[PDB]
Amino acid sequence: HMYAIGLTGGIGSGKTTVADLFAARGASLVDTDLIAHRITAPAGLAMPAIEQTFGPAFVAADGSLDRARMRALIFSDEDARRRLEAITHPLIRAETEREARDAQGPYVIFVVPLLVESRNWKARCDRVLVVDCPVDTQIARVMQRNGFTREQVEAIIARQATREARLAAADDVIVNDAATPDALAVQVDALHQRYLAFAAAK
Amino acid sequence: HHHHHMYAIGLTGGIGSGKTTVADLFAARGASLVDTDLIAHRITAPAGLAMPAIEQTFGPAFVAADGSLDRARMRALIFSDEDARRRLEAITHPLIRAETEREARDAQGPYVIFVVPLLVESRNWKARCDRVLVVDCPVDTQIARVMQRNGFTREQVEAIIARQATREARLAAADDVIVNDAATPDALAVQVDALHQRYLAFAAAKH
Ligand SMILES: Nc1ncnc2c1ncn2[C@@H]1O[C@H](COP(=O)(O)OP(=O)(O)O)[C@@H](O)[C@H]1O
Ligand SMILES: Nc1ncnc2c1ncn2[C@@H]1O[C@H](COP(=O)(O)OP(=O)(O)O)[C@@H](O)[C@H]1O
Repeated sequence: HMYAIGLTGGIGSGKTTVADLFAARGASLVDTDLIAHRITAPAGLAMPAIEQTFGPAFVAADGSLDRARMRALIFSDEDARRRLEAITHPLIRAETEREARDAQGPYVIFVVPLLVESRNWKARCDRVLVVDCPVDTQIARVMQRNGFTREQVEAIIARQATREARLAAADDVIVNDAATPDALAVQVDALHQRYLAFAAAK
Repeated sequence: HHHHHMYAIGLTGGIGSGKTTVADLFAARGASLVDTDLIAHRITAPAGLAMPAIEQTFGPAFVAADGSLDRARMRALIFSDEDARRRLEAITHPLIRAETEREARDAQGPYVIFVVPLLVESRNWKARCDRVLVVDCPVDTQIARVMQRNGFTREQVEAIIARQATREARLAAADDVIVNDAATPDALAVQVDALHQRYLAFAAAKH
């Protein structure tokens, strides 16, 4: 068993920021969001199924997913959300095992936005690391980064687990609410070490 | 590595109905076959993509000495414990779904046939296919064939048949049907020739 850490956290909480720090220290990163984008890019592994299931309406002229039109439809119709996720999730799952098999570091970190929401991911990981922060900080950061409105972010936040549920399912926690990310490194240093020890013991 | 608007046929049918037999005929005519059972075997063979998860979730008890799945011990346990069924299938099904897409992407033929035993029993497969082809036959013929070709008793086959969709349900979900109930498979080719042609047209009209 390659030692596996699930890194999760709500939208805008800091998963990417924390993940990078662990990568700089030699952890092997498998970002399920990068995979989700590539499998729906031009020539992506998920596109045949998506065209078939949704129609050429949702395939843009470059072959990729029309992320806009879809962005709307799965918000509008949560029968459609489940229909898309039923295509993408198994593929993401699969690409994850495949990247994990090839990973060269002493342990792996799977960056998984909807980790605790899913039964399968908790079982797949040796530990869960939650990057936590207040909901209003999530909102401000995601408005700033992606240009959305409150309502748009609030809508994603509502489709995700509460802070309390996330914190309850954690083995490890990094509260990322400082004005600045410079102090995160101290926390990541210590977790890295503990992770090396965990892995070595298994 | 590519091909826009790949045409896909789901080939299904109950145990012993003739999926393999019909599939082979289509392959001989240049259809690209993706057998989801071969994939299920491969991902649980030695070095298979599913084995880490299976050892982790179930223990080395169910990993045979060559690294593969102890298909026997498991065969029992998922029948014995339908909490275990769901736990194994949750590992294997997504990986099967994924390998299917990957084999379909690389397929060289004018259309692809997915051989999927439990096709209509699943919402996702119907939507994934342009058409469903059911290979149909009477239950007693399924039973005789599976007794002959795997050695089982009536009871054993009847037990699998009970876990699968009824004929009526399968026929209701079909676009195409081949009734495979003759003493012999020689006459199937005539039906496959015609379907092959109709499939070339369907695929062409999608391009
Ligand atoms: N501690 C922090 N102080 C200020 N900005 C931060 C901090 N942590 C993250 N950010 C920024 O806010 C956003 C948080 O997003 P990110 O790290 O991508 O989180 P996630 O990947 O969970 O959505 C990014 O634009 C990032 O640069
Ligand atoms: N029309 C037929 N006449 C005689 N034997 C048949 C006929 N169709 C299939 N068989 C045999 O009966 C069994 C049916 O199996 P197969 O085509 O593998 O169905 P499936 O793949 O659905 O089990 C096989 O042993 C096959 O050789």
